[PDB]
Order: sequence, then C-alpha cells, then structure tokens
Amino acid sequence: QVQLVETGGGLVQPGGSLRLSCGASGSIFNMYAMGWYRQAPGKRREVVARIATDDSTMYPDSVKGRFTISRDNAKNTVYLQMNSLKPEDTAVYYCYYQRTVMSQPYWGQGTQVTVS
Amino acid sequence: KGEELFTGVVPILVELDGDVNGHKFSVSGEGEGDATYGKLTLKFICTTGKLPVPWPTLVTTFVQCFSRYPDHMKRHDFFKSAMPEGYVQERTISFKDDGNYKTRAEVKFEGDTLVNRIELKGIDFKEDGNILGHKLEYNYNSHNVYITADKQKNGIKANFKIRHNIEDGSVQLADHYQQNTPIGDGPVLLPDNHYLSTQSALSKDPNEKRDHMVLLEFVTAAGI
Amino acid sequence: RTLNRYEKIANDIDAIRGDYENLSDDALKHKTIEFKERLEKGATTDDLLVEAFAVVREASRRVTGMFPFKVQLMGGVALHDGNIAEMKTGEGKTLTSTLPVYLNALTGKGVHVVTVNEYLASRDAEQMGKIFEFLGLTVGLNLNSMSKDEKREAYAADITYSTNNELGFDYLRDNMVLYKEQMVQRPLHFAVIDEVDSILIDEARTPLIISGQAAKSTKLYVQANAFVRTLKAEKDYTYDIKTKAVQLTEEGMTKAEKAFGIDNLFDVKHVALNHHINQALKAHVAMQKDVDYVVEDGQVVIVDSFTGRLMKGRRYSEGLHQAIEAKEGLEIQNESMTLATITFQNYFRMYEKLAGMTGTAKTEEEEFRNIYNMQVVTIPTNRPVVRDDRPDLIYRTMEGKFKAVAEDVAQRYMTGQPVLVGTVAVETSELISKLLKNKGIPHQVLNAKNHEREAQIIEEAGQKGAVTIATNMAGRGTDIKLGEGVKELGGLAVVGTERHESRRIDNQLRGRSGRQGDPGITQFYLSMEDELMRRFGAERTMAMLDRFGMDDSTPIQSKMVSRAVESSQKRVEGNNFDSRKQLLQYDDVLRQQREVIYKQRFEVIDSENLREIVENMIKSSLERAIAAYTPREELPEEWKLDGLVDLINTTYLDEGALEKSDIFGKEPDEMLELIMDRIITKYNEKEEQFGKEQMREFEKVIVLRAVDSKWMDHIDAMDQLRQGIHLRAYAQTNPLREYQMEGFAMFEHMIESIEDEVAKFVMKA
Amino acid sequence: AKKTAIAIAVALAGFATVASYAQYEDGCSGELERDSPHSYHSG
Amino acid sequence: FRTISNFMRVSDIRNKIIFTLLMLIVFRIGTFIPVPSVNTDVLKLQDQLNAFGVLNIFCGGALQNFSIFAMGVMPYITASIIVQLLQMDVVPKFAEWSKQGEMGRRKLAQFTRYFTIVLGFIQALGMSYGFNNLAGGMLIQNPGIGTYLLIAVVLTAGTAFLMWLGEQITAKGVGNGISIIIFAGIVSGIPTILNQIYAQTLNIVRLLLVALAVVAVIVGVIYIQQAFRKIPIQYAKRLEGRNPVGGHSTHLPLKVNPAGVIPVIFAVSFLIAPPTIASFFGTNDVTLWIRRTFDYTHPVGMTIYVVLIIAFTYFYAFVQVNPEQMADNLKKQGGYIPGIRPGKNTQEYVTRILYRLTLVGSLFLAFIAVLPVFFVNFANLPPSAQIGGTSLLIVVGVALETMKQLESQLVKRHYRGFIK
Amino acid sequence: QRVTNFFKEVVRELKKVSWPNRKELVNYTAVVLATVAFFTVFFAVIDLGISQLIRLVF
Amino acid sequence: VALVESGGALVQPGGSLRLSCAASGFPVNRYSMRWYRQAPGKEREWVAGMSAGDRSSYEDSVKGRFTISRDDARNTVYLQMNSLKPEDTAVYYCNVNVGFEYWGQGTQVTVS
Ligand SMILES: Nc1ncnc2c1ncn2[C@@H]1O[C@H](COP(=O)(O)OP(=O)(O)O)[C@@H](O)[C@H]1O
Ligand code: BEF
Ligand SMILES: [Mg+2]
Repeated sequence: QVQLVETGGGLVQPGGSLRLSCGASGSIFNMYAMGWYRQAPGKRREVVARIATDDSTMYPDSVKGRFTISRDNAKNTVYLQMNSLKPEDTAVYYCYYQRTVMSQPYWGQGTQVTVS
Repeated sequence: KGEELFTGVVPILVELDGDVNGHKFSVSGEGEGDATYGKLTLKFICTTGKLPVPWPTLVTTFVQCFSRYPDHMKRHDFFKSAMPEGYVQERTISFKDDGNYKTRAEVKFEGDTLVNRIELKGIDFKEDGNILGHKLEYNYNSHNVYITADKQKNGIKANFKIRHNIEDGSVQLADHYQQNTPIGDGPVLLPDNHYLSTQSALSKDPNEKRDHMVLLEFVTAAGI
Repeated sequence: RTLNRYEKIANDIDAIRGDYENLSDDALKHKTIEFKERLEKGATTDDLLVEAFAVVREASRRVTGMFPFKVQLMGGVALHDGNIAEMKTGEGKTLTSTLPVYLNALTGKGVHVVTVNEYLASRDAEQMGKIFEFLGLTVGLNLNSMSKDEKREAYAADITYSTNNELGFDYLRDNMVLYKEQMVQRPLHFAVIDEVDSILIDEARTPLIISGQAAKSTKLYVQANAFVRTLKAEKDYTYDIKTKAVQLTEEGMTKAEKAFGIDNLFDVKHVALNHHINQALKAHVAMQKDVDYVVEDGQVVIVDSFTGRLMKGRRYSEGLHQAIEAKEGLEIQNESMTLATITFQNYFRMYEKLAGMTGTAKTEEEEFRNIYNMQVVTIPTNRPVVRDDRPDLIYRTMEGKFKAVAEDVAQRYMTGQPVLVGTVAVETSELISKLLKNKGIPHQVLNAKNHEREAQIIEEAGQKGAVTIATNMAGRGTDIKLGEGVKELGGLAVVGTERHESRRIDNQLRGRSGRQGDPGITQFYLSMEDELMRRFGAERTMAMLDRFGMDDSTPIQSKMVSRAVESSQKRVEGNNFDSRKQLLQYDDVLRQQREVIYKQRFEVIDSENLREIVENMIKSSLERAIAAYTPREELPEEWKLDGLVDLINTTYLDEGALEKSDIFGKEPDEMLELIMDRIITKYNEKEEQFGKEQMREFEKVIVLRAVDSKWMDHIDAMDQLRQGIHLRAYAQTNPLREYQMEGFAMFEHMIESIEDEVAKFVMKA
Repeated sequence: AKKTAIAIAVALAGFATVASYAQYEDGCSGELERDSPHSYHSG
Repeated sequence: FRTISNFMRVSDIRNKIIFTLLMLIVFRIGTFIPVPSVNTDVLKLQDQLNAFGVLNIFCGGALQNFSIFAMGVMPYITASIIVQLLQMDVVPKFAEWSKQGEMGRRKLAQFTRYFTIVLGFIQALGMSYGFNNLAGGMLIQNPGIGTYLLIAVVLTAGTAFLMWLGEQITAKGVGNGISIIIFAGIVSGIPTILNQIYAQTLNIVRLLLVALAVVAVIVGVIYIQQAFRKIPIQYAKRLEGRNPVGGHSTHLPLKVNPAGVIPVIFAVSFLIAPPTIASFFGTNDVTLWIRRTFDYTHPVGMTIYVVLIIAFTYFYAFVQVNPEQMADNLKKQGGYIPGIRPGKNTQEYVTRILYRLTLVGSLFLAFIAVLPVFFVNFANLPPSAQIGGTSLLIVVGVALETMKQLESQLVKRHYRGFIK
Repeated sequence: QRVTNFFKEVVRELKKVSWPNRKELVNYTAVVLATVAFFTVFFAVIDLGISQLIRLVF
Repeated sequence: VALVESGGALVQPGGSLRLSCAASGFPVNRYSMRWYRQAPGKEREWVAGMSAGDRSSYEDSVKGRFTISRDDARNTVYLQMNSLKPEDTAVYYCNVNVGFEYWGQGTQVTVS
C-alpha cells in the first residue's frame, strides 16, 4: 500500500558507523510495528530492529544495544543507526511495516551493506 | 432306553443278496437315519449289474426303528425294545397274479451301525408277468403298516398291502405278511394294534454314473 | 413447581367435597354413568379430574372406611399426569392407585394395574374390587393359573390387576396365535405400576423368553455329571467368587481328556462335550441347592432373585436346568428352544400412557428421565415418620451375627414386641429358624416353600409376641397391620440380616415397620464374611482389617469397615447401572426388528383377502432370482439362462412351463414381467380352483409358518452373535455399530428367506 | 520386567517435554484411537 | 450424490453434520486470534524454510503458527498414552480404578484431564521459550521469566477449550471429537500448500505423475488400514445355534496395524530430543556431527528413524492388543480358540500371530513415514508439501471411520418388512 | 534358520488376513478423496471469508 | 399338487354322469394319472389309470365302459362312466404320485 525507500547503506570497513534512513510515501504512519531485518545468504532472516507504537525498542542478542532505532513523522522515517560494525553483518537490509495485528507484514527493497 | 440313546443320526448299512429264477442279484448301500424327526436319507447302489426285479419291488425289503414318535406312543413301541440287542424279520410277500417272495433279513446294530443283512429268495415266478418284465414306474406310494403282537412267539406280526404303479396304468396290489423277532431277550414291549403312516421318494443323482437308487423316506406312527 | 399445581388440585377436590357425604347410594353409580356420557360428549379426563376424584374419595369413605388423605389426592393427580409419584413406604399408595385408575377407566380401554407378585395382586384385587364395583366398573384379576378364555374375560374388564410376568407373557403368546380371536390382550392403554423400581429398574434387566420344546438328550448330562462329581474342588476347577464363573484348571482339562478318552476338548469336533462339562460344572458349585432353587416333587423349581417367590413354569436355559436335574438324579426332561423374547423396557414403553409409584424412586430419578421420559414427583408424608431406623451392626464371622440376632429376637420376645426378621435366602431362613427352635420361641417362617399359607401368616405377624422369619417374600408389599396393645410397646421391630443390592430394597424392608404414625425400631446386622462383602469388597480392607481378634461378643466400632460396607454396596449398584445402560442400547435394535415383524404378521392375520400380499412376496422373490442370474457386470447373452429357467420351472412354474426360447436375450425387467404375468394367471386359476376362503386360509397358514420358523432362527442367530460382539473391539470398532449393521444385514437375509419360502410353498402346491 | 515399564513411561514423558523446545520443528498430530438366562416352557 | 441426499434428508444426522461444521468454524476462527502479548511481526517474517541442519521440519512445521490453539491436543494425546502405559500393573490406584468398573474410570479420565492441563502448561512454557530463543531473537515483548506464564496459561486455556468442543462434538456432532478436530487441523493447511505448488509453476506431466502417486499411496493405505486377521473364537457356553450358517461366526479381529499412528509420534519425539539438548552446549565439533546424524533426511537419520519406528510399533502393538490380558479375558468368560488350550497356550498363539502381523504394519508405517522425503527429493515440490506420514495416516482414518459411523444411521431408517 | 522360516510364515499369515477387495476398496478411495476435497474447499472458503471480514473489523 | 374332484351326485340307475378331477401344481402330460373307487368298508380298490401318454389300462371288471381322458390345456382329467349299475355306488378318488402320493378330497357317486 505504501511505497518505501531505504537509504544510507553502502560500503564501510568493519569498525565504523552507518545511518539507515527509511522513508515512506503514505503519510498516516501510526501503525503496529516498524522494523529492520536482513535476509543475508544463510537466510535466518532476523528482525534486527523493532519499534512499536509505544516505541518500545526491541533488539536481538547479537546486536543488542549498539544500534538504535528512531521514528519521526513530518517525514515518515525510521532510523537504524549502526555502530561498531562487524564482518558477519555483510547483508542486505530491509525496513518492514505492518498496520494492525497480523495483516501480512510487508517488506521493502534493501540496501546491500558490505562489510569486510 | 436303547434307541432313546440313538436320538442322534445313525449310520445305515444295507447289504442284500438274492436269487429269482436262478438269476443273481446283489445290492448294497449306505445312509443316515433319524428318530426325533424320523426320516431315512439313504444312497443305495446296485453293485452287481442290472436289476432282475425292479427297485420298487425292492423298497419294502430294504429298518422300521427310525419312526417319529409323539409323546403318548412312547410306551407302545416294540422296535425300541429289541434294540440295541438286534432284530430279525422275515416276510411272505404275495404278488397277486405272480409268485412269492420269501425274504430273510436280520436288522441289527452291528458294532454301532444299523446293518440290514437281507437274503431274498423269490420263487413261484413266471418271467413273462410284470415284475420281471420291469413294468414298474420309478416311484413308491404312501402306506399304512398295521402292527400287532403275538405272545406264543412274543414277537410282532405286521399286515399290510402295497400298491405299485405299473407303467401300463395299472397297480400291483401285493400283500406283506411280516414276522418280527428279537435277538436279545430283555424287556420286550408288545403293544396293541397301531399303524405306521409312511411315505417315500425315489430319485437319482445327476453326477453319478451307474444304475443307483436314491431313497428318501418318512415314517410316522399313530393309533395308540 | 408442579407440587403447587398438585396441592391446588387437591384443594379443589377438598372444597367440592360438601355436595357428597349426604348423597346416597345409587347416585354415585349414576355419576359413573354421567362421566361416561359426558366423556363421549366432548370433555377430556383432565377436565373431569376434580369431580371424579371427589366421588372416589367419598365412595372410598363409604365402602371400605378408608377415607383418602390429601397427599393421596396429590398422588392421584401425579399419577394421572404420567409422572412417577414416590410416596414413602406406608403412606397408603394402594388407595391412591384407585384415583387415576378410576379416572382413566371411564373412557373404555383397559387399565392394567401391574404389581410385583401374585399375593399383592390378589390382595389389591379383593380390596379394591369393592370400591370399583361400587361404581359400576368391572375388575379382572389375572393370574398364572388361568386358561385363555378366563384371561380374556379378565382383560375384557374395565380394570385388570396383574403381575408383570403375566402381562408380558400374554403379549408374547398373543403374538404367537393363529387366529385373530385367540388373543387375550386388548390394545394397550395405561398401566399403573405399583413398585416401579422393581419392575422398571431392577427386574427390567431380565428378558421374558418363551421356549417351546425340542429333542431330549439324556446321555450326555449323566456323563458330564458323573465326570464333574469327581473333581477335587480347587486343584481341578476354579471358582471366581466375584462373578460366579467356574472353569477348569490345566489339570482338569487333561483329566477330562483321559476320562472321556478323546483327543482334545477344545477342538471343534467336541464343542458339545465341552458345553456339557461347563454346564455341569456350573450346576455343582456356582449355584447351591436351597439358595437359588428348590426341589418340589422331582422338579427343580427356580426361586426368584427379585421377588423371592418360586416361579413355577420357568426353567433355566442354555442347557443348565437339565444339569441341575441330573445333579440330583431327578428326571431329566426335554430341552427348550426360544420362540419369543421381550424385555420390560421394550414391553412397558408400548403403553401410550404409563404411571407408577414406589417409596424409593429418587435414588434412580434421572434413569426414569433417561429411559422412560417420566419425572419422579416427590409427595409429602401427612404424619411425621417416627421410625427409629438405627444404624448397622457390622460383625466379624457369620455365626456371631446369627447368635446375636437370636439373642436380639429373644430379648424383644420377652417384652412381646413383634419382630420381623428379614433375610434373602431360604436356607438361611431355615437356619435362623433352627437357631430359634432351641432357645424356645414360637415363630412362623415364610420361605419360598411356605407360600401356600403365607396370606394368613401376615395377619398373625402383627399382634403381641409374634416372631416372623421372612425371606424377600415379605420384603416389598407386605402390610403388617399392628394388632392391639402393640403400638404402646413400639410395634414391629424389623431386624434385617444382610445388606441388599440397593438402598432402595433395604429401605423398603425398613418401611415394613414405618407404617403411618406408628413407631417401629428397625436394625440391620452385617458380617464380614457376608457374601456381599466377599464378592464385592475391595482387597484394601479384607485382610487388612480382619485383624480385630476373633471373639464376636460385640460389633465392630471402627469406621473403616463401615466405609467398606457402603463402598461395596455402591459398587454393586454401579455394576447394575452399567449393565442396564449397556443392555438397553443393545436391546434397542431387536426392539425394532421385532416391532417390524410383529406388525407385519399382525397385518397378515387380520386381513380379509391377502391375495395382494402374497403376490408382492412372489414378485419380490422373483426379481431377486432374475437379478441374481442376470448380473450387470457381465454383458448380455452370457447370462446362463439355463439355470434361471430351471429355477423358475422348479420353484414357480411347474416343470415344463418355461423354456429358454421364451426369454433368450431380453433385458431382465421385461423377462420378469413375462414371468409374472404367467404367475398371476396360474395363481388366479389356482384361486378359482382351490376355493375363495380356503385359499386365504391356506396362504395364511403358509405365511405364518414361514414367519414363525424363520423368526425363531433369527432370534437364535442374533443372540448367538451378541455373545461375540464384545470381542470385536480389538479392531477398535465401537461394537454396538458393528452389531447394529450386522444385525440389519442378518434381518434382511431373514426376510429374503421368508419370501422364498412363501413363494415356493404357495405355488408348488 | 515391570520396573522397566515405569522407565518406559518416564523416558518418553520428559522427552515429550524436552522436544517441546523444538515444537516449531515437530508439528505432528497423532490420532487418539482406543446372570443365568431363564426361560418359560409353554405348551 | 444419491447417498449424500440421504444424509441430508433425514433430520437428526443432518442436524448433527451441520453442528459439526459449525464447530469447525468455531475452531478455525480461533487460529486467527493470536496469543495476547507476542510481537506477531517477527512471527510472520521468520521463514527458515528447510534443509538446514537445525531446521529439519517434519509434519509441515509450526512456523507461521502460534495462535491460541497452537499447542494442539497433542498434550492430550501424550498424557493419554502416558496413563495408558501406566495402567499396566504400575501405580495400582489406576489398576484398581481400571479393574473396578466405569465410575472409577470417570476419576481416571479426570486424572487424565488434570495431567493434560499440567503438561499443556509446562510444554507451552518450553515451546515459547524455544520459539523465542532461536526463531527470532526477540518475540515476546516485555520479556522475562515472569511473563512467559501469561502466554503459557493462555495456550493451556485454549487447548482446554479445544478439548471442550471436542467432547461437545462427540456428544452432539457426528463422530470422534478430537479426531475430527485433528482432521481439521491437518486438512486446513492444504489450501496454502496448493497455493505454493501452483505458485511454483514436467509442467503438467510432473504434477499428473505426483497426483497418481498420491492416489496409489492412498489406496495402499486404505488396503493396510482396513485389514483383519480374523482369529476364529468359539464360546463353549451355548448350543451352537441348533443349525447355524457359519458365515458370520464369532471372531476376534486383529488389525494388521494395531499400534495406530502413535509409534511414529514418539519416534519423532525421541528423534528430536538429542539435537534439542545438544543445541544448548553451543556450536562444538560434535554438535554438528549430531545434527548431521539426526537430520532424518540423510541416510543415517532415515535408518535410525526407521529402526525407532520398527521398535516402537512392536512395543506399542503389544501394549495396545496385550495378548496376556486378552487370553486371561477369554478364559475368564467362556470362549477359546478352536484347538488351543485356553490358558497359556492361547496367549502364546495370539502372541505369535501378533508378531507375524506386526511386522507388516511395522514396515508399512516406516515406509509411510519416510515417504515425504522421497517425494520432496524426487518430485521438486515445495518442501512443505510433505505428503505422507501421520498427516496421511490419520486423514484417511478419520475420514473412513466417520463415514461408516455416519451411514450406520441409515440402516436404522431402512427396515423393510416382507409385506410392502 | 529361524529367519528363513519366520519370513515364510509371515507370508503364510498374509494369506489369512481378510483383505478388503476391489469393490469397496474403490468405494473407500472415492469417499476419502471426496471428504478431503470438500473439506479443503470448505476451509479455503471460510478462511477467505473470515479473513475479508476481519480485515474490515481490523 | 391339489387334485380336486367334482361332478358327482346321487343318481337313479341309468342316467349318465361325468367325473372331473382338476389338477393344480403339475402338468398331466408327464405324470401317470389314476382313478380309484372305494365302497364304505371295502378297500379303496383300483379302477383305471392313464400313463404319461397314448395308452391306458382298465380293470377287467368294468372294461368296455370307462373313459379316462385329459384336457392338457385345462390341466384336468375326466372320466366318462356310461350306463350305471348299482355296483358303482362308491366314493371315487383321483390319484397321482408326483414325488409324494396325492389324493383328492373324495367325490360321491351313488347309484340308487
Ligand atoms: N385414609 C386412610 N385412613 C386410614 N388408614 C389408611 C388410609 N389410607 C391408607 N391407610 C392404611 O395405610 C396402610 C398402607 O397400606 P398400603 O397402601 O399397602 O401401603 P403402601 O402405601 O406402602 O402400599 C394400609 O394398612 C391402610 O389401612
Ligand atoms: F409399605 Be409398602 F407396602 F412398601
Ligand atoms: Mg403396595
């Protein structure tokens, strides 16, 4: 339903910092879950960042704390700020949305962050 | 008791040899007898060749103990007193317009099974009558055997007449005078006049080869 | 609540009462004529309720002196609605029974007052025949001892008092008649069942069987007796004490095989031999002499478990009664063979209205709602129950209980208070009577063998100083009226002796002294080798609590064993409830088969000309012969018409009336119509040849003989597979559904065989 | 042996509970599957 | 059809099939109501398909699952077989409740109810702990050992409701209650699997060969489910029927497959217990050997999975038929095998028959469980279209054994009479 | 040689099982494919129905 | 197998009569048919009989007189008597043997 773009990913050495800004087209945005997942080869595809209506930030056990997610309206953007990168995270990144409960969480395109 | 012991089905061997006008015959057979229903289902086989006198003139000579008795005539039987001890019967059989059978049989429980050993001698015959001309239809009628007792011989004298359907459309009325003797001498039972109402059926087997007589027969008694 | 409906009807009946009690005779019989004409004028019995009950209560004042109560009017209203009305034992239920019986007899059909045995049937007949013949109604009393015309005269009355056995056997022997006028029962209208918990609950388990007589085997019973009389009790057979079942041990099987000389008992060639040994082995040990039969003049007469009386024309089946007759050297007689069969639910649920009363219904209340769709109304007392129903005395071993019950009846005899000693067996009642022969007390034992006088023993069992030892005969309906002086010393102490198979039955034994207002002091004695404990007591307290120390100069004051006694009685009732549910849902299929076959044969009795029914049987057999020899799976002209034409020439159409050129390549439908037209013409020539009513009589005899013989065989085959269907749960298959499906297929092969028998006997004759 | 039997109870039971960690992986179903007669001689 | 017209003309069975369909609707709406506090976004994204070592899914995988009925009646199945295993001379409260009668059996069924509700609670805890521990690093919001209990008691209350409407549909609807519910839990996934097989697209040739292989294996499974070694029995205690037919002679139907499906259920339990305990230690050198040898799609995993199927169906066949209890039950009341002394020799006879007939149903069940790997390799289907296994064996079992029970009402209707 | 007799009598006792024959076998396969097809179509329809009704209830 | 006799009544000596025996349950053209007489007290003795075709044999004491024939179309056997003598006063019977032996109900003829 909404069109969704993802910027900020590219080429970086292991030990740097990045800022993934995911901007939307449809502007209401008060929804269930905004997030970020990988689907690298080796699939596993794990939700790397997860933010709810309360902005109750949830992070997995491998990348806990070092990252942060930031929401803003007046430009529909989530922010996966990334710190202290590692060569294992050589992956495409994706910014997903979901309106209410389950209601088929839709994907986006990704940014292939290469780190080695 | 005795034959009250044999309420179940009984094996029946029949062995017959005999002579008429110097001509030989020998017929055997086997089947079953029942007393609580009172029937005889007998498969008989001519084991010598061809019949001099025909099967209907044979059937009264081929075992009167397999009657069916209702509750009241249980006292009035002779044929459960000489059994299992054994039984002997001889008959004078007068054909009207022909000669005479003298039949000579012992009917006894040999081992277990009811064997009727018959030797028949048929004298006073002319061959150009009806019986040796084989003028008999393949059938046997229904009859009433009259039974009385004698005490000088303490046995059973039986009188009856029988009726053979002749193939010309006539009947041979032939009278049987029957003498009935025990072998053992235990409790004899000599009742009054009574009568066996009997009926028969003669048929054949479609999957059997030789000249064989199949007998099925019902006996009932009444009178007493 | 229906109790307030009942007391407002009772208050109506009390209010209107003033325009009676001055109304003379020959106006009340005139009122019976009035209700008959007003009932064939347009009103119904519910609208004629209050006036009919008022006139019965005033006529019952006038005839017998027992003016009815208010709770008795509530009982009459509760019975008329179809509801079971439990009135506590003593409160005058016989006199409530005349209220709806009189009401529902006015219309015209019968009213069967059913009761448990012939003593209280005859007692109620000559006590309430006075009330019912005071108002112009008839009363038939029905019995075992009557010929068919007397029973038809009894049933043709407006009211019939009978027992449940004689009603059920009249129904069965009506469905084995040959003519329409040899039937004793009218079409069934209404039953007021006295003591419904015996008839509809306890003894509704047992089925009524009628068995004509088959061939006499006598050798094998004497052989099997002379074998099993030498079997060294526990080393060669066993005897499960819980359910009475004896089998042979592994030594006894080898002993049997070398005593009869045979190879192997458990072969197939010796099934009958095995059968006789098992029945002989059950006739020795699993059922003792005076406990559950007697010997009367060289016949073993079996004694009822439930009523306590001896029932005379009845025999054990499956070859047992002859093994009992050969146990004792009596005359072995012939062997039965089942002709008809019913159960008391299946019979009593055909009655289009049925009522009932008891004292002890409530315990089984929902069962009357699950089985019969009747609710149990509970009705008050009208005088408080001042009956000191004291608790038990559990003892140790049996003879301690018997010494104590003799001491108790002695010390109640020394005051002159009458004592009724209940029991269940007859050898224990003569045991306790020979315990009271020494100690010197006059008494009157009432066994199954002393029935011939008992109707006056009761009127001596309630004066001063009586002692009365009674089995189950005086356990349900017996009205022991207290004499003179006895009410002051607290009359009729009932001393039980063992615990019965329900709280219903022993509560009714205590009710024998609960009588209206009068005091009575009941008491039960028990032991631990009492056979209800040895059969049905859990092993967590038998050896664990037979450690008290064997002296028995006192009861056992410890409530472990009282818990054991109550748990044992509750599991007896549980086993009977499970068996009753099981056999209810298995007998409810041969209910349907028997309703169909009895309806068809009652239709072929009372039809004027059954030409069309026999023709329909012959066409329904003909089409099945045709579709048998002409299948679908084969294409035509390979149908083997030779065998089909020979079957038509042998079975339906003489022996030269059909040849293959008459058919030779037609479709089977048109070939059966060109058989059926020749059959109809041959039949109509046989009708105009044989007579008009004589062919009706001929084909009715043929039809009824076929139906009856094939139905004997079908009852026997169905009860042969009902034994084996519980094995059929090892394929995990819900054995009731297997039984119901398989019984339907067996019933249809039975009807196919009936139609074949009727066809070839009607037109090969 | 009957003592063996209680092991064959417990061995599955706890394993059926420890397999529950991987019930994303199992997902299977499993089916459930399970007097003396007396006559009256007439005549 | 002329028989389904019969089924929906007669009143009560039409009312009860409509009651069954309404209760399946009440079932299947609850799969869309989720567990109250789980992050259902991570639940739907987590798709780690198959052929992975760690994920070697069996029955289709409970991945896009985790609704309130997601624990299933599988706790009731395993608790009921635990108490069935324990009635055999162990813990004699149950042995005396068994041998006493049927109102003790009500307390026994009540024990089974409480042992199900216990195992449902603790297995919901284990399932949610594992399913947040690796499938998605975070799945429950506000995570911690104090908040697993709310969602575990929601799951346990859910399958309590599922057993409730199971016994409601077995009282008032058509057939077995929970077997119709399990049949509704299996056959309600075939719409998605037809979407995936179609959305993949030997264009039609492959699918036609697949469909006729499915019908060939379904007629093989009907041919083995519906078969009986009818042992002839003979009750000595009545007169042999005075002139019987001998066509419907009392028999004793031993199934070919007496163990049902249950041995492959706890074969997959003992299969996946050692990887799920060795997953705790961390990735060692032996852990990868373990998950290579207990991956049941590789030819050491198939062989030990087959040997566990053979062993547990021999064991559970003897616990299901129980030859000692049935021989003692036969000589306790009458009957006997014709020719066989009815004490010990009839139990050794039915024991030998039971071995020689358990071998056939044994290797049948082994093949029917190693079929779906042999279609996913040799037919290139989506590797969640796993046809075979328990999900085949109990779809056809529940379908037939409620068809039969449904049409056994019509024979009650169709009594004829000879008159017509 | 216990196995070479054992499998022989396994094949012998397969000649004593009462196997379902071809007529009701084809009847049964028709029944089970009918029920799986009807319940597949029924569950597909009610899943579409409650999906499209919940997605307006939200 | 139902043989029914009819057509017999009282008669003065001289008025000719006709005897019918209608057969049911078998065709006559493959079974020999017979007629007997019986005076009261006297044995039920033979009169006449056909035999499955085109020949018949009578007793010698009533020859030249009786006629046993059959409607094979109407399944019936008929007996012409022709000129009564009082000797012929008897209960007449028709008889067959189709497996079992079958009589009729017995018809009355009385030459008064
Ligand atoms: N209205 C009444 N007045 C006085 N006595 C009554 C009345 N009704 C019943 N009785 C007495 O109550 C006793 C109960 O008898 P019965 O009806 O046999 O008991 P049950 O009700 O248990 O059958 C009878 O002896 C009868 O005399
Ligand atoms: F007090 Be009653 F006759 F049971
Ligand atoms: Mg009473």
